[PDB]
Amino acid sequence: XQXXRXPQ
Repeated sequence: XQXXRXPQ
């Protein structure tokens, strides 16, 4: 959900 690490 953050930083482009789409799953986080």
